[PDB]
Amino acid sequence: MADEATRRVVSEIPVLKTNAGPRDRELWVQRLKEEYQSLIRYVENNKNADNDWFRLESNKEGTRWFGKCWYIHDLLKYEFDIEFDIPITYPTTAPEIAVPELDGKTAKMYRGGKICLTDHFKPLWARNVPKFGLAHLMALGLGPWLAVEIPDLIQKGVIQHKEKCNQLEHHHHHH
Repeated sequence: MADEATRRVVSEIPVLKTNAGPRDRELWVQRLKEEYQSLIRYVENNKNADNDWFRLESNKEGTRWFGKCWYIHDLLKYEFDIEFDIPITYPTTAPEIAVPELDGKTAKMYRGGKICLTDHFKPLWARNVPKFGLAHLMALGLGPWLAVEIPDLIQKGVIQHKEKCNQLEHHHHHH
């Protein structure tokens, strides 16, 4: 019905046709470049809209991804440092993204380090398998979740980002 804009953007993130795990390094290296291009495409696409998202990189084997993502809201930017690895279950099944920034700063946490994905994401993932990729996982999972739980973190005052400049330039206040 609605949420068409979201699907538009996701459609601009091509599906991976190799779709392999870290076991077959040959196909893995193929999916790796497919996935990287998908990441770059999304970031570029975002930068064109003047709303930059994230930078995420991996090690030489691509077995562990680490980086940081920043979210613009109102007039403020909220960057979070994140890390996770790529189990053999991936990309057939989604892994757990570790966000040590949010963990502890909210009572609604799955487990120490593990984020709380929506119940609707689980069947959504299974229905589309395979043809997935980190770019898809991040946008379809982390992206919407930020608009769900981050308000709690912000309002509760545990995020040290109540202002960006404070009196120097201007308050986060566009009118």
